Order: sequence, then C-alpha cells, then structure tokens
Amino acid sequence: GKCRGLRTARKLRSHRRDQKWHDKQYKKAHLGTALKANPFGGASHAKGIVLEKVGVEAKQPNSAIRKCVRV
Amino acid sequence: VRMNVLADALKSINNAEKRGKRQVLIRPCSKVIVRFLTVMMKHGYIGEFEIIDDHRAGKIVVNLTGRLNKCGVISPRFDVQLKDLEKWQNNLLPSRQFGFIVLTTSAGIMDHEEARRKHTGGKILGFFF
Amino acid sequence: SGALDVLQMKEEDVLKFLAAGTHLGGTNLDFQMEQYIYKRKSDGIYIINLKRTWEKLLLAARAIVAIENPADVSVISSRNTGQRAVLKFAAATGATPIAGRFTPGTFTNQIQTAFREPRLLVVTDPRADHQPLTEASYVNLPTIALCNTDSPLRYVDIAIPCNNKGAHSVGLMWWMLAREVLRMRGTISREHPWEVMPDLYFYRDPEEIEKEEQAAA
Amino acid sequence: TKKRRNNGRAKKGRGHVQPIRCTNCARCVPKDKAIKKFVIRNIVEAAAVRDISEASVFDAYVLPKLYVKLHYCVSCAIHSKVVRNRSREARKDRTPPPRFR
Amino acid sequence: MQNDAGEFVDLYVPRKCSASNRIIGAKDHASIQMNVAEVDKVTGRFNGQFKTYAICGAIRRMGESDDSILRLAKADGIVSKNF
Amino acid sequence: MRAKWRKKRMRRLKRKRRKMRQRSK
Amino acid sequence: KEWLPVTKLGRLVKDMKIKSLEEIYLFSLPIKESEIIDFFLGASLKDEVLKIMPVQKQTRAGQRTRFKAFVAIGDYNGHVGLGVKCSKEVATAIRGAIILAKLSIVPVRRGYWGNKIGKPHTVPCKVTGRCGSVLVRLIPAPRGTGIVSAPVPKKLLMMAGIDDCYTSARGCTATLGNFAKATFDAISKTYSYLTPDLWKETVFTKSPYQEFTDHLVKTHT
Amino acid sequence: GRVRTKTVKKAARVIIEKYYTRLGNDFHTNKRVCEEIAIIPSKKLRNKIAGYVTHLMKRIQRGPVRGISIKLQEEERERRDNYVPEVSALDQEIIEVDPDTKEMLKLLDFGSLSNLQVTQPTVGMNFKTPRG
RNA sequence: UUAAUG
RNA sequence: GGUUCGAAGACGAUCAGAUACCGUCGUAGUUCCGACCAUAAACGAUGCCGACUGGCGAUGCGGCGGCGUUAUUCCCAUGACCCGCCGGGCAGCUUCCGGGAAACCAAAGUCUUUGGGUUCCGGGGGGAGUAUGGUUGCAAAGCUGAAACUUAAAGGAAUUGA
Ligand SMILES: [Mg+2]
Ligand SMILES: [Mg+2]
Ligand SMILES: [Mg+2]
Ligand SMILES: [Mg+2]
Ligand SMILES: [Mg+2]
Ligand SMILES: [Mg+2]
Ligand SMILES: [Mg+2]
Ligand SMILES: [Mg+2]
Ligand SMILES: [Mg+2]
Ligand SMILES: [Mg+2]
Ligand SMILES: [Mg+2]
Ligand SMILES: [Zn+2]
Repeated sequence: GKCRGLRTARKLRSHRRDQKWHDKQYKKAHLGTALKANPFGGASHAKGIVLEKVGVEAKQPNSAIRKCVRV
Repeated sequence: VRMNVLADALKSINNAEKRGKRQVLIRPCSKVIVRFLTVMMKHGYIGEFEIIDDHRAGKIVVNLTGRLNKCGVISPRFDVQLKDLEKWQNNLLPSRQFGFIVLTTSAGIMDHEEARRKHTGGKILGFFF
Repeated sequence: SGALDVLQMKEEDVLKFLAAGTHLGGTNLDFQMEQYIYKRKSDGIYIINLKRTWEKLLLAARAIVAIENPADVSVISSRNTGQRAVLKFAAATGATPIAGRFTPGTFTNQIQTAFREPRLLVVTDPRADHQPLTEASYVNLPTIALCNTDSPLRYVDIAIPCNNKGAHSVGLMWWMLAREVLRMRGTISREHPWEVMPDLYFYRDPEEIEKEEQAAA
Repeated sequence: TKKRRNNGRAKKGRGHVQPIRCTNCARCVPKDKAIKKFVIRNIVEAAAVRDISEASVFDAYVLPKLYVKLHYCVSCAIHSKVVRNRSREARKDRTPPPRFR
Repeated sequence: MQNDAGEFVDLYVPRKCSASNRIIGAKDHASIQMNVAEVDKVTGRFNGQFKTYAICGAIRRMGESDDSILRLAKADGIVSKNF
Repeated sequence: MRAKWRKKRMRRLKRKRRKMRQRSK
Repeated sequence: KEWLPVTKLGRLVKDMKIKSLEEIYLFSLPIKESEIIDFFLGASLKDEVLKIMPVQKQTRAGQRTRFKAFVAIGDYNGHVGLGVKCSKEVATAIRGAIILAKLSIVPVRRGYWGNKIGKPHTVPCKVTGRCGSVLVRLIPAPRGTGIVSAPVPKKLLMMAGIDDCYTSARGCTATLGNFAKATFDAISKTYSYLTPDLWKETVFTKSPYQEFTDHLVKTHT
Repeated sequence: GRVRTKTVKKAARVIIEKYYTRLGNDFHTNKRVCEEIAIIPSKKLRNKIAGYVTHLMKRIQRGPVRGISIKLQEEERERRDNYVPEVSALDQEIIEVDPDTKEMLKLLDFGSLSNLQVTQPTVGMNFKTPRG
C-alpha cells in the first residue's frame, strides 16, 4: 500500500478494483469478449461434424505435416 | 509536514542504534514518547534518559546501549483485541521468547505481556526488540 | 599513565618535542584528529597537544609491553623518512622490521616466503601504509599508527598524534616510544638517562651525508 | 546506461542555455556542452619572425597576437583530435592537459 | 542461554564489543583484543595483569576505534582524567 | 523502422481514414 | 599424507593445545588450513555436491568450458559450510570446493519455540540472509515439523541440525549459487544477531596465541 | 636486439653475489672464472653470462646496484647507519617559540623554561594556494 | 570522393 | 515587416540509382502585436512535505566575529582582499554508513529487523496509443481508450571474444 491512513478503505478498494483490470487473467475471465471469441463458449468438450481433412505445414525448425480436421 | 512525531523519534533512535551512538537527541518531547521510553526502560533495552523542558515542545536526550536491535513503529493506530494480539505478535515480533509490542490500553501504555496480564486490548503504538 | 607521577611528562622531553617540532601539525584537518588539537596558529598550522601526545604514546607503550613475545610485533615503514628508524627500533626492542617495499600478502598468503603472523602493528604513516591496514583488516591485528592532523584514522586502532613529515620529529617520536617501552619492561631504570643518542634514529639526506663526509676528513 | 553524471555538459540547475554555432560545422551546440579552445597564436609561427625582425622599420617592435575562441562540437572535436576517448577510470579525471609546450 | 532445566546449552558464548555493546560474529576477522598493560605506582614497570578490550570490525572500518580505546582507558583509569 | 516515422505514418493513415469516413458521412 | 603445518593456529591444532574450534570461533581466528577441520570434526563430516555449473568464457578458438562445483558440507550438529570452486575438470572442482568449504564452515545457532525444555531444535528468531536479489528468511518452527522449505536449503538445514524451520523466498531463486549463499548468510547471521539472553558481560578469556607463545617460539620459527 | 634474458641476468647476479672477490674488470679473465665456478653447458650462454657480469661490475665500480648484496657495500651501509655525531641538534641554547605554543605550555605544567624564546607572530594571514 | 548485399 | 538563415521547389555535383548527405538560389517560416494549439529525450528518464544517519575543499546570497593590507584622505565609519561561524541554493570530491541486478546513489539509505503523510501510474512482448464512443480545436491534432488475433520470449546491467 501507499496511502496508509486509518480511513482509506474506499481509496484502497477503488484503486485495487481499478488495477485488477490490467491483469491478463482477470480481464480475460471477467469480460465477455474472450467468452464470445471462445468457440466452446465456456465448455470443456464439444461435438461437431467433419467436413474436410487438412494437412497443416509446420513452423520453424521442426518441419512436418500435421493432420487436422475442419470441424 | 511532521505527521507522526513518535515515528520520527523512533526512526531517529533506530538510525542512532544502527550507527552506534552512545546517546542521541530527539527533538520533540511527547507524552507518548516519554511513556514509550519508560516501557523500554522497564525491560532494559536502553539506558536512563532525560528531557529538557523549555516552555515549548521540549527535547529528549536518551542514553543508548547496544541491546536495542531495531526500534519500530506501526502507523496508524490499529485496534488490537486479545484474540488478534497473538497474530500481531506472530507476524511482527522475531520470536515468542523476546521482543515486545507496546500498545496503549485503558489502564495505560503498557506492553503486550502486561496487556495479557491485565486483560485489555487497545490501539497499537509500535514495536521494539 | 593516569594520575601517576612516575609516568608524567618530563622537562627533558619538552625541549626535545619543541626542537623536533612534533607539536607543529599540518595545514589541513581530518575530522577524527580534531580532539588532539589545542589551537590553530596563524599561517594555518594546527598545534598538536604534547601532553595528550605523551598519553597516547604511553597507551601504545602499554600495548607493546603487554605483548609477551617481542619478536612478533610488526614495525612498518614505506617512506624513506622512517626506514632507518624502524630498523634501529627493532634492533633496540627485539621486533621484526619492515623497511621499504611492503609486499602485499605477507599477512594473508601462506605460500609466500615472508608469511609472518604478528600480534601488533606499529605504522609510521597511514597514507604511506594504507596496505598493511588492509591486511590488518583481514587478519586479527591491532595497529599503532603515528598520525598527523591530516592523516585519517581508517583501520588504525591506537594512534599517536605527531608530525609525520619532519625527519627529526619522526625519529624523535620513535626514540621516545623506544625509551618508554624499554623503561616499562625490565631493562632501563628511569633515574638515569639512556645511553643511545637520538640522532641514531634520524634519516639522513645523502646531500648531508656527502657534506659530513667532506667536513669530517 | 547513464554514462556521465553531468551528461556531457555542465547544466545542473539551469535546464536551458543558449546555442552556439560550431566553427568547423554549423552545428547548434549548447554553450556548456561545446568544447571551447581559446587559441592564442603569434601571427607568424616559426620561421617568418626571423625575416620580419630584420625587415621591420621600428627597432624592437613586438609582433601582435591573434585571439580566437573556437567552439567545436563532440564530433568535430574527436574528428580533429581535440579530445579523445578515455577509460572508465580516466573519464572522471577532468584536469586539463599541461602547458609545458 | 539456559533451557527450562537451567543448563548452558549453547555451544559457544561469543565475544562482545566494549564500545558499541554488540556481539562479534564467528568470522568477523577484523576484531581486536587490545591488551593494556598495568604499571606499578611505586616501581613504574610491568606487573603481569592486563586490561583487555574487544572491538568489532565495523568500528574500525568506520574510524572510531582509538577514540573508543581512549574513552575506555579513561573510564578504567589508564589515561588521566585531565587529558 | 524508426518509431517516430511509424507514428507519422500512422497519423497519415488516421488522416486517410478520417477523409474516407467524412465522405461517407 | 603427513600434514606439515604452515599457520600458527594450525601448529597449535597439530600440538593439540587448543581443545576445540569453539575457541577459534570465539576469538574469530581465520581457519585458512583445511586439515584443521578434518582433525577436529573429520569423524562426522559429510560432503554432498549440490550442482555442477558449466560456465564458460568466449575465446577466439571457440569457447573454454570450465565447471563450477557447489559443495554443501557439515556434520549434523551445528557446523556447516558452502564451498564454491570453478576449475577446468569436475574432480578438481569438487575437491577445491570441499577444501574451500572446510575453510568456510560456520556454526548455526539453534533455539526454542515456546517451551524451552529439551534440546534446541529450531532457529531461535526470525533471521534473514541475502546476496544479490535472492532473499532467504528463516522462521522459528514448533517441534517435529520438518524443514518446510525448498530441497537445497532443506538439505543445508538438515545438515545444520535445525530440524524444524519455516522459510520464505524472494527473488530469482533458480540461481542456486546465490540461493545457497543467501541461506548461508542467514545461518551465519544467526550468531550475528544480538540475542537478549546474551546480556551478560563477556569475561574475555586469554587468546591461545598469548597462552602458548613460549611453545610457538620454541618448537618452530 | 642484443638483449640479455633472465636466465643470463639472474645467474650472473648470483655469480657476482657469491664470488665478488674473484671477478674482475677483464672479460677474458672473469669469463674463465665464471667457467670454473659455474656449471654452464654451452659457450654462447657462458659468454652472455660473462658479458653481463662485466657490465654489472662496471655498474658496481660506478656506484651502488639495487638488486645485489655485496658484503663491503653492506658493511658501508651498516657503518653509515651506525654513525653517531658528537652533539645533538635537538639540544639548542635558543629555541624559537610561537605565542600560542607559549600559551599551551603555560596552561600545561611547564610554563616557564630556561632556554626558550617567544617570537613575534607572523602578521598577515596568507598561506593558501591560489585556485586554478 | 566512392564503398550496397549474403 | 521581411537583413540573414531556411521546410517545399528548381538547378549543378556524387552514385548503378538520390527524388539524400555537398554547393547555388529560394516559398512558408524564422522578427513584432492580438487570438488559438497544449505537444518534447518538457530529463535529474529520479512526484511533494517532514525527521535522522560521515567528512573535505569550494562557490552564491544574507547576517555575525577577528591579525592585518588597499581606496574616501584628515580619522571614525563603509567598498576590495585574508581567516573563520550559521541558514539553504546549484554543485563537486572522498570511503565497506546503508541500498541496489549492477552501472551507481548521502539518497536511489533509514525495506522479510517489511507501517511518517499524500496524489499519479505499471502487471510478459506485439497488436496499439489502434478501432469505436464522448469531448476540445479553424485545422493539424489534444484528452480518455479496448477487443479479436499472434508470440516464448521482448528487455535492463555487467563479463569475455569478434
Ligand atoms: Mg551506448
Ligand atoms: Mg529543457
Ligand atoms: Mg541561403
Ligand atoms: Mg540532383
Ligand atoms: Mg541543399
Ligand atoms: Mg507527454
Ligand atoms: Mg518523464
Ligand atoms: Mg514495502
Ligand atoms: Mg502489457
Ligand atoms: Mg522455439
Ligand atoms: Mg528502453
Ligand atoms: Zn561541429
């Protein structure tokens, strides 16, 4: 803490409540933008229909062809 | 400006203990400071002090020993109950064998052991060990 | 040394102090050396108090005589002013001298041939012998130091305020300290003066040596 | 990192000084930052004085001097070898070079 | 350093400086034991008993060593009270 | 790429976006 | 095999006229010879290598790799040390780390928590130790708890004989050299802290150099 | 470059330190002397050592040499150290005394002395060096 | 004065 | 109002190429007054007030004391010097106070022995000070200010090679 008064509770609580939003995990967990961008929508598993199979080329040094599915 | 006279005086005597002076002049004389010095006197961390009384904020000269490791202060004056005093002496004192946390009570300014003796909590002053 | 009529300052020592100029201090001022000065003169020269100089000489004599072994008291000089003085002081007392070229590591490095582990250091000048102070910082070694008013008191342990620049003053203070330690241990009675003359401990300018060699023959 | 305590200049309590144009370039340098050489110079250096003292009209007349306060920047000073780089212990020694010759 | 029974249970009792009233660690290699000799008042020579003084390395590297020696010697009566 | 001229190019691009938006307004 | 002594203190140790290294730690004499510790505490002394650190410097022909051995040493009652030695080969590195560790053992101070009956088991007060950014704090603990700590300072406190200690950490503790030197500085400052039990004035016994100064000049130079 | 190495120079210093009486000024004499006293395997190294011996003997005949221990020069140094004059310069009939030194000697026990002389104080206080 | 690239 | 310099622009050089560095001109501007803009490596990259813990030689202002020189000239008293004392004003040097990752800092110290009081502000690097919303401005732009997506590093100090 920086302001050490005897009655600075609303100051400390409002400052911490403002500064929690600059954390990466807190803002991602407590805004609905990440939950909207998530295809599962806050789900652990999801069923889906296969439509095509994709051969994805690999990144830097490791060079291979990974096998993916357009679900 | 000067907010906590007690904290300024105890930081002054802490710097004097760290440098190794035999005696130090702290500039204001407050009743809280004088009672704090008598509480350190009854446990024997410091020597015998004196105050210089003009008709102003007087001065205090404290004879210093080398027994005082650190003289600290807890600002502001938090309320301390008998249930919470164990947690205060847990997280502020270096050991449960020595070290003292003085806090002002209804009976008067006295350390945590005499507070346990007389069964009275109160507002915290600081710590010294 | 304290309220003792035997160890008081003597009238034959007063005139030799005034002739050597040990009261004649330096121009500048070190803050640790402020308690030994009576008053600053005109032309900016501090006066070293001779009675307190005698008291510090007495306490250094206590520190020397209290060491039982005489051989392991290190007596160090790097400047040319005290090189003869420390050698003749070691010959008179029984100590082991260091006169010029103090090798770093004589107190710390074992494999070096001159690894001496003394019990007491007697320093001629602090700025000239700052390195024996550093080895006495790592080895448990008390230190005696002939100090000026400008000379600092870093890592010294019992200093004597003197004029360490004057070649007469340095050798005269070595002579006073040598007479005092040899009167404290059972060699010399204090009623009779000592046979050896204080010009033995003085360092000679080689121009004065050539002058005396011309004037003798 | 902070290479100098006084940051290549002598401004400690000012904040702003007037600029001076350089002599070699036309660089706008702060006044305390510029390297300043007050060159004194006898108008003939070595060999012409022996001829002037013979061809002069007035007997034992002193020759004039030419006083120029040159203001160089850092790049011009190091290019014309006015100042050089130094080691990190030798940078703090701000004593001037001697005047024996 | 006793236990509940009262036994000396620590394995060494360390030294303590007589100037700053602070104990000396096990590897405070700059510490001193100044031995001040005693002088017979009628003879003026060495007796045999000593006056010892310990100073830690912090006072030496600060620069208040010989002043503390002078004060302790004046307190114990080695140096004259006039000075 | 200097950050100063990156900032200047972004100011040019913002001026172009404002010019394209004011035409639609 | 036969150790010829170089130091005066090592000569006294070879002459057995000092009874323990407790007086050496009393008078703060530097133990520069390595065989003194093998003489006194060599029966229960234990070596464990913490980590071999392959540091290297860049030269014009590639780089020169030389290994940096860390050795924790100590009998299980008080005296422990931390040796650091970097050398071209790992065997000489570990051997030099053991030698420098024997030169730099320190005793630990152990105390009580609450009730003071029995043998001391924990750190007596909240002490600290640091070098660099690594900060290691030692907390008193009740009996039978165990060293609640990281495995390497748990190993050092298990060697120290502090059976019970809560700890805290601050900084880049992955640097094991600074981490071990920080907990070493903590267990060294355990004796540097002024305990209120030590309020008794110190009656200074005679130094062994001043004790046996006749034998030290009659048996050698 | 005809520069002598350390195996020449240190061995030559040891030869001159041990056998100063035998060696001399002539190269072809003290070369054979060094051949007799020292076991030198090669003639070229022997000639280098003998030449540096001749050069150091020229240095000795000119004056004192730093890195050598000659018995005669050590005896001369011991004599010049043990030289004691007739009367001491500390014993003076007139000793110059400043007035503040007279004041501190007056506040000490030895106020009045037999052979002191209080001088006038140096008026005009200009003792510091001008700046820059 | 010119002297860019891998 | 425009002397000089000089964005844009023109010409001559250099270069494979210069729409650059170089040179010759040259508009806006640079100069004054009345209104906007509110942005800087706006830096001491170090918020403000208060207390304490080492010295040294200085400098600036003001006040005080004290051998003596130099001007008014005919002395007291005031200017210029010399040696000190005090308040803070920018600083500097010195060392194991102490701190820090170190460079370094008498503060960046009095911090795991953690609490003198009070504002603003940061939470891996980009995206991005971007979009959108609001507001200010004649405009340029100023203030507030994300997300989607992407990355296992980006960075600070210091050592050794090149
Ligand atoms: Mg750079
Ligand atoms: Mg500015
Ligand atoms: Mg033009
Ligand atoms: Mg063109
Ligand atoms: Mg152009
Ligand atoms: Mg800004
Ligand atoms: Mg800024
Ligand atoms: Mg904090
Ligand atoms: Mg971020
Ligand atoms: Mg990768
Ligand atoms: Mg940066
Ligand atoms: Zn320029």
